[PDB]
Amino acid sequence: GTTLTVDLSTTYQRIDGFGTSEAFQRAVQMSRLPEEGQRRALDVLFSTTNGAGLSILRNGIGSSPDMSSDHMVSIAPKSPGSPNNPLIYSWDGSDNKQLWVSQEAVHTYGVKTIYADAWSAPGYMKTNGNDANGGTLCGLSGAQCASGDWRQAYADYLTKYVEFYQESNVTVTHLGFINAPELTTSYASMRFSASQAAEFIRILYPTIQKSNLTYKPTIACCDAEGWNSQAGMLGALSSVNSMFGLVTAHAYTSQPGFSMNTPHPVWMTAAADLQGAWTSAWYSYGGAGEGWTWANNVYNAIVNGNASAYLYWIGAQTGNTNSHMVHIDANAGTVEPSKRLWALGQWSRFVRPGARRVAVSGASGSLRTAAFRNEDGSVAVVVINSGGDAAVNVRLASSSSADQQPASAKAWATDNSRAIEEIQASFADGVATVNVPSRSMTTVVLYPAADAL
Ligand SMILES: *[C@@H]1O[C@H](CO)[C@@H](O[C@@H]2O[C@H](CO)[C@@H](O[C@@H]3O[C@H](CO[C@H]4O[C@H](CO[C@H]5O[C@H](CO)[C@@H](O)[C@H](O)[C@@H]5O[C@H]5O[C@H](CO)[C@@H](O)[C@H](O)[C@@H]5O)[C@@H](O)[C@H](O[C@H]5O[C@H](CO)[C@@H](O)[C@H](O)[C@@H]5O)[C@@H]4O)[C@@H](O)[C@H](O[C@H]4O[C@H](CO)[C@@H](O)[C@H](O)[C@@H]4O[C@H]4O[C@H](CO)[C@@H](O)[C@H](O)[C@@H]4O)[C@@H]3O)[C@H](O)[C@H]2NC(C)=O)[C@H](O)[C@H]1NC(C)=O
Ligand SMILES: O[C@@H]1[C@@H](O)[C@H](O[C@@H]2CO[C@@H](O[C@@H]3CO[C@@H](O[C@@H]4CO[C@@H](O[C@@H]5CO[C@@H](O)[C@H](O)[C@H]5O)[C@H](O)[C@H]4O)[C@H](O)[C@H]3O)[C@H](O)[C@H]2O)OC[C@H]1O
Ligand SMILES: O[C@@H]1[C@@H](O)[C@H](O[C@@H]2CO[C@@H](O[C@@H]3CO[C@@H](O[C@@H]4CO[C@@H](O)[C@H](O)[C@H]4O)[C@H](O)[C@H]3O)[C@H](O)[C@H]2O)OC[C@H]1O
Repeated sequence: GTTLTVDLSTTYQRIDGFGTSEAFQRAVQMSRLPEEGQRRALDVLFSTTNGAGLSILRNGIGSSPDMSSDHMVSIAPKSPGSPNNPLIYSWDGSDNKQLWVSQEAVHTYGVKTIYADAWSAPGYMKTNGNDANGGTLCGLSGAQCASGDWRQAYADYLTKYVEFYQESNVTVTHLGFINAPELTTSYASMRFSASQAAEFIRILYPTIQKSNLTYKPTIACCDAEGWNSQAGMLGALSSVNSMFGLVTAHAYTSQPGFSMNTPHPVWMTAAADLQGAWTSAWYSYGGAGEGWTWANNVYNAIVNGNASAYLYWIGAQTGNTNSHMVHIDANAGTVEPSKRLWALGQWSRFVRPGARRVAVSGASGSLRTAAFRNEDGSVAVVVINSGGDAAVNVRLASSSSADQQPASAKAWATDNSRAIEEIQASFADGVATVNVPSRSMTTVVLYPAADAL
């Protein structure tokens, strides 16, 4: 058959993981399900045995004065009048039901990475006095406000949000202070130039470092709406590379098809078929909503975009578009995962946080392949097959040390009839032999002996 040979001596980027968000009250929609539906939604998103095993949760740091519409209410919704006055914290113990999703992800399912990102400062900290319709943080260069300089106040505010999570037994590991800073919208939005982002990082970094936080989160920037627009910000950010540790961008205004010039890991923190009519299918024709298409979008972001993480926009939500991976029927209390959920899971279940991408060779024309060395020494080989059933052999390069060689192997596939379903991995003297199904994403995992006799 086709032999795929993994070269552990040729390494690329680290994989931090895969995930999604329940921002803008999508967590509230989950919380309104019956207890059984709540558990099924959480299981399909986070279960490492029977769901997508998503390893990252991205939360919104609420900017709004109330929970009107789908707004995320701020921890400090009321202005103290002046930035000289202590901020007025009005904690609701909920954070728009994201705290509950976070507590389940961490304490029930073992998630260790929690990315909190503000779309806006509270309106009283901004040039336009509103968390929506753009505007800029008061006190930045070119944004001097009558009300005063709110830059330190915003840093104190973000630090306090992380502290409220910490006191609710969730560690925020990564912290963002803008989203789509090039875009004014009718919802939470805030305009920063790349130079303004650098200016604010110089204020936020020492604020975090001097804080009483148990774990100092890594600062991220800037959740631009595409690879091209985020890459355009890196020049101005380069003066503060010592003060942040994560580059973030979405896949809307351009695709993650090149490696950004930055020393930091790069995360693709939001993508979706936002406009597309709901489909649950894995493959119909390669349309924008199909699970097959999304398995390939992840492949492209990692292999071509040099991404260390991949987050779909929303996990579970109501509504009839492909903005989300898991459909909620609010009336019926039902939860239906799309094959986009299983696409991301077919990655996330087997490519665990800290995995190192490694070279794999031997792919025929209908196969696209990638390989990952997990921290535990298990080697996950991704095979995306556009053709018919394909007989594949999976092995390490002969130069591998004998104790890196597998003692066992398993395989799982997702396709039109399978959701991360185990398939036969016949194992002979270090070689896994697998029938990769037609139009599937198959992951073959080679397991060393480790401490087992
Ligand atoms: C695809 O994406 C990849 C990223 O996902 C990308 O990889 C990046 O490649 C660049 C280019 O090669 C690498 O840049 C080098 O980095 C070396 C330092 O690396 C170590 O430190 C990094 C930063 O660590 C901070 O951040 C971490 C996470 O936030 C924390 O865990 C740390 O605690 C630390 O935080 C602290 O510091 C912060 C300030 O930085 C601060 O805010 C914070 O509060 C805190 O105080 C780590 O990320 C990095 O980790 C990697 O490697 C380790 C070890 O293997 C792995 O375990 C990790 O998993 C991870 O992969 C390291 O710990 C620099 O030393 C190096 O500079 C030297 O070489 C250049 C030329 O290339 C010289 O110009 C320069 O002068 C330096 O010279 C010195 O050393 C050389 C040795 O060759 C020597 O010859 C010379 O004489 C001199 O003494 C360079 O900058 C970058 O690290 C990669 N990032 C990552 C994440 O791996 C890749 O390029 C992309 N691919 C493509 C094709 O684009
Ligand atoms: O309920 C609310 C949620 O809906 C909400 O979600 C936000 C919805 O809007 C999202 O932003 C959209 C992202 O997609 C963009 O369309 C892109 C635009 O760029 C095009 O590419 C260009 C093509 O032409 C070239 O010359 C040019 O260089 C390219 O850039 C691309 O083809 C389109 O797909 C929309 O314009 C955005 O509106 C946003 O990310 C979501 O967060 O959140 C709030 C909640 O209340
Ligand atoms: O030998 C046993 C193995 O077979 C078993 O493998 C696991 C079996 O469960 C797998 O997780 C599945 C994933 O699919 C879920 O159901 C889907 C829900 O969405 C629908 O669209 C779709 O049609 C359904 O199939 C299911 O709830 C969940 O359990 C898991 O990935 C396999 O590893 O492990 C135990 C062995 O003893």
